[PDB]
Amino acid sequence: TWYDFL
Amino acid sequence: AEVKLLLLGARESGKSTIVKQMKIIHEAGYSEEECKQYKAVVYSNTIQSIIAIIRAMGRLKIDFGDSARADDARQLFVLAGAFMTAELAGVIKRLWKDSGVQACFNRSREYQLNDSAAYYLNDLDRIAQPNYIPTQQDVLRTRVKTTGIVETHFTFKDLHFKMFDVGSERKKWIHCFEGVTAIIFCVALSDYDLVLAEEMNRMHESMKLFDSICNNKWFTDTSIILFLNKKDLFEEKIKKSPLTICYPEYAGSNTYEEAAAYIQCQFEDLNKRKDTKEIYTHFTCATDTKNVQFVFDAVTDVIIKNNLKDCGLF
Ligand SMILES: Nc1nc2c(ncn2[C@@H]2O[C@H](COP(=O)(O)OP(=O)(O)O)[C@@H](O)[C@H]2O)c(=O)[nH]1
Ligand SMILES: [Mg+2]
Repeated sequence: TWYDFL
Repeated sequence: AEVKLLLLGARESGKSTIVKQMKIIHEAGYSEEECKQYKAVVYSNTIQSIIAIIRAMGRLKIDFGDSARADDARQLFVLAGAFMTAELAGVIKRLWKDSGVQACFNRSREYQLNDSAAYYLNDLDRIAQPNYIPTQQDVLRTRVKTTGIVETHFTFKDLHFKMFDVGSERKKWIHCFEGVTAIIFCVALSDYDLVLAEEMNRMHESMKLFDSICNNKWFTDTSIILFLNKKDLFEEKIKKSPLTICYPEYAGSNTYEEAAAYIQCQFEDLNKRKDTKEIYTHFTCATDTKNVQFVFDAVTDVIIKNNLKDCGLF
């Protein structure tokens, strides 16, 4: 997802 | 001249509701027939709420204030298998008035319930009327599971806004955080006392996200806006639910002004580079159009002032 992406 | 705006935050934080407000404020708004389109959604949100309450009475082991409600409860699920009838309305009205489900309702922190639950149920007589047409507020109150990236355009103060509602991808993330002018991070203030679904309070999960956002190298030149949202639900909630449920080390009193201030710091302190980047915090009610207008107007001014400063104008 876009959280862990960071 | 062009502004890439990003809506980030946990689920049910208010992101998508802000989007509606943008179309309401800086575009046409909502036509008679557009509102009629949400009629099904409203009916849906209403039904799933009362059900969730009734289901919760099974786990929590809560009895009705009248055994006669057991029949109405029965019919609720039965009727759900078929838009709003005159019989289902009474079934729900009778249930919603029962001191039984009302006790379970006031204990909604122990399970998952819609924030707009009371809104619809307390206004059932109006919504249940035949040929009823949703008010603009009714529309704002709806909860729709938005998945994927949702682009939205509008023009305000001579600025072209490209607003994205981030609510599975891979390289699509990369082509999303590219040169983001500003980020609006939404937080549901009222989610502080929500039970431990996982091993981290909903509020603590939100702090986790915000931390990675404003500290990340991606947004060194990005205006970071913090929307401490749902202040209306929070104001009423704080009177009866101690903030220590979320932050146990909280020594302040359970008042709106003091508790809210504390929560603001917990988020603003997650900023590591405090010397370089400032966080623009607003206490909002995403369903309040007059408020969102004021708050967003303020946000725009910040973005303008920062567009100038950079290319050396301010
Ligand atoms: N009372 C109140 N309700 C809100 C507020 N913000 C959002 N809501 C409601 O809570 C739900 C949030 O859904 P939404 O914002 O679309 O989900 P998200 O995009 O994943 O954050 C909606 O049904 C809204 O009606 C607020 O500030 N106050
Ligand atoms: Mg959404």
